[PDB]
Amino acid sequence: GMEFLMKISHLDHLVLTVADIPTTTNFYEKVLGMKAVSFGAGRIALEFGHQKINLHQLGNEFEPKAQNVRVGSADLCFITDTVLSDAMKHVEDQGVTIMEGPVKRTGAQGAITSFYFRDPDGNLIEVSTYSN
Amino acid sequence: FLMKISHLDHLVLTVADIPTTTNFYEKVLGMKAVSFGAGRIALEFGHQKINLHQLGNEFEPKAQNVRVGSADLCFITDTVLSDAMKHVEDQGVTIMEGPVKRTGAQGAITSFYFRDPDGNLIEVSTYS
Ligand SMILES: [Ca+2]
Ligand SMILES: [Ca+2]
Repeated sequence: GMEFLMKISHLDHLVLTVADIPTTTNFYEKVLGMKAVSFGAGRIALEFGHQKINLHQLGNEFEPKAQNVRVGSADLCFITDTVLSDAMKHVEDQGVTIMEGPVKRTGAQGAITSFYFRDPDGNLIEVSTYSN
Repeated sequence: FLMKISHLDHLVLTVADIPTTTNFYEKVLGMKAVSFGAGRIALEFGHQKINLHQLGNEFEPKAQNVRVGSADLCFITDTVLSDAMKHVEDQGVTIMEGPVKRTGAQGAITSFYFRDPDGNLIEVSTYS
């Protein structure tokens, strides 16, 4: 053909490299209500909606991988359909410190309201809604 | 109360050079670079985006250990994979392997792999 238009639909998954898989899995299940799943040859992922995060253990990663794997190097913003104030209470109840929020920020689709906190490796997590 | 996440809205990539990165994702992955906020830059696709930070620039808050080349991303395309692979190859980007059978969030996928300018690993895939 001629003039093919390259187009991406969405991000299906990403790989986080973490200090300790069991710590990370427990954290995301309890704090973000994600589902830990086992797939392939004893691999672990966390499901949210219809996408997922694959976990690699630092020092035991699979190839190929990021050129420079690094714990605590991710900065992710997730949309929740729950009432944000209830989500924030839920996160705090799990013994997590809210760094900042609720505050107006920018999302892919326009204005969002967000709050922020750290995961066990120091990854920055932003939980957000498009709801007023 | 039942905590639950719908989807990922965006993530921040820390890169050596924003202009190099922009040119790559626009040409190779057909993304649109847009400005927002106070001189911030993002790459748009579907209903998501990737925010760019240049290593060394002051920003807060951010990842505890920002690192260029530390991301490992799988994108779905609705194009025929062989067309997408020809496109990428034609932009002068080395294909590492593909097409190969892999696992996506919602079942089996077919993929190919390459790296971006900083070494981030990029998997482009289809469910078809
Ligand atoms: Ca953000
Ligand atoms: Ca993958």
